[PDB]
Amino acid sequence: SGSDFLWPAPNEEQVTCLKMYFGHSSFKPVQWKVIHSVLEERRDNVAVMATGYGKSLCFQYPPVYVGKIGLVISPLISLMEDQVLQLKMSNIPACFLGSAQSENVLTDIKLGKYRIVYVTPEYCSGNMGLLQQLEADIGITLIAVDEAHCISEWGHDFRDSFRKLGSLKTALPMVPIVALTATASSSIREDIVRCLNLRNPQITCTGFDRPNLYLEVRRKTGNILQDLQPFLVHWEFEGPTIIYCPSRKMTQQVTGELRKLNLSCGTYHAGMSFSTRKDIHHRFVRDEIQCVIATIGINKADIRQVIHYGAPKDMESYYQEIGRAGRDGLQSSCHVLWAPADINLNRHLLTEIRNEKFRLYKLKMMAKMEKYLHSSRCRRQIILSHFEDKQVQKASLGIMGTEKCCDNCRSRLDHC
Ligand SMILES: Cc1ccc(CC(=O)N2CC[C@H](NC(=O)CCn3c(=O)[nH]c4ccccc43)[C@H](C(=O)N[C@H](CC3CCCCC3)C(=O)N(C)C)C2)c(F)c1
Ligand SMILES: [Zn+2]
Repeated sequence: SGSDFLWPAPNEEQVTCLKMYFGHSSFKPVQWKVIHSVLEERRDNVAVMATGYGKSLCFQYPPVYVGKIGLVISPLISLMEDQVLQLKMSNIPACFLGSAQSENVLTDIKLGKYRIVYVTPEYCSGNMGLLQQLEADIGITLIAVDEAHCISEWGHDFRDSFRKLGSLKTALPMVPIVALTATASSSIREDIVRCLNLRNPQITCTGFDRPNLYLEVRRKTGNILQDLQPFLVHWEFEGPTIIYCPSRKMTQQVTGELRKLNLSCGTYHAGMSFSTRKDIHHRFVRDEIQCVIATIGINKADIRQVIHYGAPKDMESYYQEIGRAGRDGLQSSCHVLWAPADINLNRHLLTEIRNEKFRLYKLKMMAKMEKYLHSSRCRRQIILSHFEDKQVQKASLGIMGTEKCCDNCRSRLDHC
């Protein structure tokens, strides 16, 4: 599935380059997001990959595709040497530039015969003029900064050699920087953005299996209150709850039905003003309202229940929307209530799209969402297979296959 579930769609030359130089058949969603932002928007990136794997493609692919140069700053010397070896095994010219390197290799770099150049932060801070000449003559596709959290003095593994990296954006303001890390700390990420002088960067955070989230899919009965009664205990939810609806009309229907039971809840849609949405968010965090019925950023630490009333839009929005739950690490649940006649499964609503690539993309996303909803397989396995590479999937242990994972694992443990 090279360009199946990705928008903008990777063109056929890009898929060819991927298959031929990296041996992969498709881009993972976050990989394509980073690569496309770098290639088309020249935009800085802060990329958190929780498990640590799956970040090599993000900074190796763009300079190979465009045929220019890519700089990789890292302190992990043995890893950089192994990656140089692996790249040269794939007919990708790459080298680990340092102080003890021949001027033959240096002029080869200046002539643009190396696709990827690995350097230490010390050497990088010691030779900014070389980097500027490389940008002027060849053109630097991106500058990757691995272990970027080391630039934060507030973190555990601060390295002084990262400090001077603050000058990069000063000397090459048009060259995008891709700062990669494995920590999800918001303050660490703010420090990375600040010290690297990044300009409105795209921030991605992926690589989780979220063991504290239980997944389940149920069919609608047609009656809103009958559908939502199992989530209630005068009447109230078991905890702070978000209900995602596909439209504002269904949002209002659900809100009125819940308020028939004197439930403390509030609506959250784009048709309201900024102040009203901020007030609803503040009252949700303060627990004055127990439930938010929304059509989509709701940031709250102790969300115990997410309910999609209706089939979600696609796997990406569903991913982002159930990710809001259980941020405190405590047990939470994510239920989808769906029916084949739901709006987000209506292909007739796509017949008017003019861009044929976009029409195919919408059809593919709709079909994949329906196949997830109808599947008897492990929901978490489906999500991780769609979003993460195999190495990230295998790093997940302790949740998949247990009765706290999803409804299908639970049914396969119970009598069949
Ligand atoms: C089994 C399973 C179920 C669900 C998920 C998804 C998931 O757990 N998250 C939680 C972590 C992260 N969200 C956030 O950073 C927002 C804030 N935030 C939150 O709401 N909870 C958080 C917890 C920790 C840190 C920040 C949090 C995930 C997410 O959408 N990233 C996207 C990247 C993008 C998503 C589409 C495909 C391409 C790439 C992102 O970075 N954007 C800026 C959009 C979703 C999963 F990973 C595994
Ligand atoms: Zn499962």
